Amino acid sequence: SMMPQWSYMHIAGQDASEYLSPGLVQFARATDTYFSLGNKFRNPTVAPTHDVTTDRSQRLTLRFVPVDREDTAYSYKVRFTLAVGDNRVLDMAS
Amino acid sequence: VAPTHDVTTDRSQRLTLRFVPVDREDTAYSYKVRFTLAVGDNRVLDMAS
Amino acid sequence: TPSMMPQWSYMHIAGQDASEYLSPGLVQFARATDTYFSLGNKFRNPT
Amino acid sequence: TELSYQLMLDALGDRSRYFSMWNQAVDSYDPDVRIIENHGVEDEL
Amino acid sequence: INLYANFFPMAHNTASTLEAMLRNDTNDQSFNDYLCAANMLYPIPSNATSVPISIPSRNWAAFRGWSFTRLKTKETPSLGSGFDPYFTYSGSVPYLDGTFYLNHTFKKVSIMFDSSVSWPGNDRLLTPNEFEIKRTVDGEGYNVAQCNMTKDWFLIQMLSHYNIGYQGFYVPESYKDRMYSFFRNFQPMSRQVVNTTTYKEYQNVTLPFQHNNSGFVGYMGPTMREGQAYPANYPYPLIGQTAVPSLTQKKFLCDRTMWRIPFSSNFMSMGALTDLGQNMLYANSAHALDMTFEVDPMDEPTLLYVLFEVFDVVRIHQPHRGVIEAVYLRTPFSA
Amino acid sequence: QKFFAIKNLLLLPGSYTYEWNFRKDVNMILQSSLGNDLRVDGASVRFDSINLYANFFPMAHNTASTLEAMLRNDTNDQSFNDYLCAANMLYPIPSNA
Amino acid sequence: TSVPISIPSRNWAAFRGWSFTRLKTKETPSLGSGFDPYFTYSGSVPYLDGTFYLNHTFKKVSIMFDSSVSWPGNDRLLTPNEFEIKRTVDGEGYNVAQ
Amino acid sequence: FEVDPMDEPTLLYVLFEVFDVVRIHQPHRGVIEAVYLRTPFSAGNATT
Amino acid sequence: APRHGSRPFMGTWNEIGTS
Amino acid sequence: PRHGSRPFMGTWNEIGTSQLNGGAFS
Amino acid sequence: SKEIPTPYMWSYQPQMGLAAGASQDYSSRMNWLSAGPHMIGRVNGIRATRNQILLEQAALTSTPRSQLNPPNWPAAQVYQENPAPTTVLLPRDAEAEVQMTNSGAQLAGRSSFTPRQAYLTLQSSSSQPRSGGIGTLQFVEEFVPSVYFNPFSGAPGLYPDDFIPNYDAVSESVDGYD
Amino acid sequence: PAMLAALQSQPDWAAAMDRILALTTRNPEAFRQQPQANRFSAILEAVVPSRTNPTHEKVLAIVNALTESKAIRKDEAGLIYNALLERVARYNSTNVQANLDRLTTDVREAVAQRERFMHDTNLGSQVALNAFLSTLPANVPRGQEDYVSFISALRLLVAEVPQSEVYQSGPDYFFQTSRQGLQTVNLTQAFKNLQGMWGVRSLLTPNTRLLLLLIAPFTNSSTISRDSYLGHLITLYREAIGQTQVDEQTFQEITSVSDTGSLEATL
Repeated sequence: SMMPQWSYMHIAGQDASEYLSPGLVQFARATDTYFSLGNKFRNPTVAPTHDVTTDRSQRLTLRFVPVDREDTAYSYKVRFTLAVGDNRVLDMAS
Repeated sequence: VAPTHDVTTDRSQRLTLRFVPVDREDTAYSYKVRFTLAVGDNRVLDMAS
Repeated sequence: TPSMMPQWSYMHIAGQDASEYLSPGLVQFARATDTYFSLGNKFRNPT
Repeated sequence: TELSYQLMLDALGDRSRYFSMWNQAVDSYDPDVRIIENHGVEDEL
Repeated sequence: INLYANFFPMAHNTASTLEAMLRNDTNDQSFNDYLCAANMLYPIPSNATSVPISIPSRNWAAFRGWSFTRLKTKETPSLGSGFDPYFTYSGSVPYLDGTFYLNHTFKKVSIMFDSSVSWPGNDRLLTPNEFEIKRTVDGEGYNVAQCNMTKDWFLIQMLSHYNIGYQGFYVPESYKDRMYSFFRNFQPMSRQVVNTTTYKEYQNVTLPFQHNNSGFVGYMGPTMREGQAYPANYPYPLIGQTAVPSLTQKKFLCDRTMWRIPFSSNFMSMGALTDLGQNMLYANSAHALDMTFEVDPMDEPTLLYVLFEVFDVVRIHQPHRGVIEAVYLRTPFSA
Repeated sequence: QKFFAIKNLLLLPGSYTYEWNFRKDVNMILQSSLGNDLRVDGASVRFDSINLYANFFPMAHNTASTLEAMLRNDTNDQSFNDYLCAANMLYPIPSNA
Repeated sequence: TSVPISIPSRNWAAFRGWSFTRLKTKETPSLGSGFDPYFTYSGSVPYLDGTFYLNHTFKKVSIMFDSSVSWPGNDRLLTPNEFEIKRTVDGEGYNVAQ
Repeated sequence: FEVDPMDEPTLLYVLFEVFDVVRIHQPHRGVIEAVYLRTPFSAGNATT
Repeated sequence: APRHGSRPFMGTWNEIGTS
Repeated sequence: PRHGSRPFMGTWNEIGTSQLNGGAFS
Repeated sequence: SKEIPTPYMWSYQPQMGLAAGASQDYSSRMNWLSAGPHMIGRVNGIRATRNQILLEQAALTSTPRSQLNPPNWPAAQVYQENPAPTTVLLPRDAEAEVQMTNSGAQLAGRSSFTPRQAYLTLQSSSSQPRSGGIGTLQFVEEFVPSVYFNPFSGAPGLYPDDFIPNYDAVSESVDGYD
Repeated sequence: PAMLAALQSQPDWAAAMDRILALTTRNPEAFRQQPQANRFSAILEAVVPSRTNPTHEKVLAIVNALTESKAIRKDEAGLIYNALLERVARYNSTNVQANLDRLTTDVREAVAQRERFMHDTNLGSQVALNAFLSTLPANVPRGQEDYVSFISALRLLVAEVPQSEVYQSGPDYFFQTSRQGLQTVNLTQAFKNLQGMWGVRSLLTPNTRLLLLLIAPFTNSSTISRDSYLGHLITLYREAIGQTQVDEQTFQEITSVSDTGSLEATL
């Protein structure tokens, strides 16, 4: 048409509350309780691409072989070298 | 409280209107029907029901 | 930097929520990036 | 810090499940064993 | 075969104002199929693996990841001409019922773009090129769960469904473990059997020879009491003072679901449209995709099923009071 | 990792020595449904190897750098708390006491 | 089946229209230089003789601009996405005389 | 496209219709000098 | 234009009812 | 069956410090 | 280097309204190596006239901007849809109906009960105007064929760097993962 | 580049002893009501303030400056910051801990030159041009001395169009841009083909024509007379610019009334 496809099929355009005619949005926010219309209009959800991912190399799973370790009759104590890369934030919960 | 008025048909509308096939076609392994699903002026129909 | 805040507010046992004792920047990088790599369970609130 | 875990696995999260991996697996005593509700050997035949 | 439709006694004055506002054109409707799919069927021979597949150069403007599985051919119709004479099996058609029960057969899947770059790749994974699924024997250490999945699966699978994973492998919270999803399935399992080449007598006594329950029970067959009474030959006793040695195994049934491989740069899902779907070099030019699955052999030739998940929206516009003009779209695979 | 100061600690870039001690005590690790002392009989435990994995969030460096710079300050620093913190001490009770 | 084709972004300044037809590779020489050894058919060559005889094996044709817009587009067909040539597997009425 | 299977290998034949035109001019009494063109697809060459 | 239609037919709690 | 019921201009747990049940802490 | 250059055509993405890629005129060009300096002096010059036409129709049709292919067109330079106020003739007197139905017995299978009737002229356009991406009938208006009167003659910086298809003008970087 | 360091760290004391004392305006009855734990953890602050350690902050006030002018790239201010901190965490002293302070409270103030750098483009527009004009021939061309008026219109153009108008020296030949977009790159060492017609009354390759069309707007009665070609053309180019403005508004009007259409009976 005269609109970009996604903004027309509503893949990356505004959400329902914005592109609807004000009359329709008012009616729907009204007629929610018994004749809702919330399932008939798409709300396009777009994941923010920039500033959340990196082209450059990165790892997701890391293997840290023990550096040193003592073996006792009842304890196996291991010493690692937890190395975290530059601009790499590790959450120990993982 | 519920809305006083302006949401209720006051004349003879029909809940659960019924339609029956205006055209039929049967093959050895299929059944073909088509209804003249007439919503009717001054109304609004949801096909979820 | 051995500091002298009144212990009970520099361990925020009874200090301020994690919206005033955090720099505005980190507040906005931890409220706009919640549903990926959440930070909320990192800091505390005093309650 | 062993207990805590077996407490914070509660609260923030459910318990009756299982997640192999972190060997999660509540330890439980089938209710009708500790409190024998001995209602009877339904049998008439 | 009659319709039946329950209208809504909607007073008329306020119909003719919800039917003349739903008939302008900036306010039109717009449904999207929930399972945005481009499903394809890829046959596999009687006993074979490594079903390769290639796609001609095309766009990926809004691709949102794959979704694959395996289905036996006996339980899949031709999809056309209705009556399919070769379709003779009626039990819970996986292609349609949604029940899938072959997800422990996959071995490893590779994705190549242009015939040159792996796609998860960039090193964002362990073993770089080969989203590995299981990984049998060979475990220099990677099998993840007391099971046999591979720790950097179970980080693409979990982190794709219940966005968990990179910040603390929880137990998926409920309202995100709905039947047809992961955790409500990976049911790890494991056993132990007489490691033949170690116990010295793994005499392999074939099923028709085992004499156990001597004969209080049946003979080779659900028949009566022929018996005699000796100890037996059951299974090598692997749980007791003399237990013969052993060797384990481990399987991972993930029935009632499908493997998902999201297109996002990081496998976590932020929005319905991936963080990488609108990436320029996936929407600004054509590319060819070459990808190769790998499944362990199974008799009775099977079939492979794959979803190229893609937006499938539809707008509806109707200005003329008795007409509807529908518009369709599939961003990947518009044909 | 179950220790509340390390449970969810967000480690910034750098090199960190990380070490721990693992039990071989049979009774302390295994379980029973009969209540016998496994150490009295056999059922020992050996360790063949121990490794470590950590999954790094592939966050954009243009944001990771700012986050790291902004987490070094005095104010914006982690502070952790276990679910149940206390000073559990047992008090002996003589038989029939 | 289903041979796909793709032309990288070009400008169709004075494009006039399409035309297609099926040939047998055995019956067509690899054009470019005479005496290509892997051409061993001495009969009429449909490629350069107008002797086309495979035009009834074409079922569906789909023309897409930018891989996201069908050329005829709006509605100018009984199936918006594609032109159809052979509708023989099944029919709801879209065939021509016998 | 989608076409019926054929036992021997085939080869599709597309006929992208073009504007293949020619112009000829003979200024110096014994020189044939022509400029070619094919609008939608061409092998033309850039300016000097 | 001697009026406004608005739209308040929404149950009613008091002088209210929307969103 | 009828409910109505009152008390709803929001809630307080005022700030300068935050909410009750604890979040995490026996 | 050159000067009568051969305009750089602009590609389209029917997806996000913004344009996509760019490249010299791949196909439409003459073949003059079979020509002598009597029409190779006129092809050179027909192309120059083409360049001048492109320049004029660019400066006369485009809406002066600062970035060749903007990453998100503002909400005031993108052709908006201004439909006409829709007027529904509310087909009854609500008061009249309710009144009679309560009274008498009318179950009521213009109007006869009362001659009252009023339109309900609404608004039709939208609440918040569209922001991002232009339609085709705006692409052929904004991104006129671009003429690059000199090649990549400069430092990396100054270089139409909205031409390379794999550009992410948001971060001034070439995308990857290919 | 400092309050961006203030608004990236450092979550006052006057504002604290203005509230505990209840000397505010809007809601004086604010601090009184808090739990008697907070009111005893904010009274012992504005009664004996606790010291601070500002290094990090103003060091972060320097990084946010470098990466905004252009040294340390945006993605490296996690190595630069640690390196600066550790250097200033070694040799620190009232020596350095002050030498910073000056640097951080001067770099955000000595930004006027930077502003000037982008307000007369005296970085690559006039320094480059007033270099290129020194590579021109002697300033005494043979034919005419309308030369100087043109060469001055060039400087005025470069000085009154800050948009980018960069003047590269892309090797032996200095070339004028019309915008960072650069779709009017005209070669300025290739108008030593105007040291021909500088004084007369089809030899202009459009490159020269491009320069003429580029500056023309900024010429009035300067390049003047019927100094041939160079005279008129400039006047004709200005006339065409006016007509182009006319046609631009006309075409927008004719496409707002409502396909080539207007493009035909406009061009």
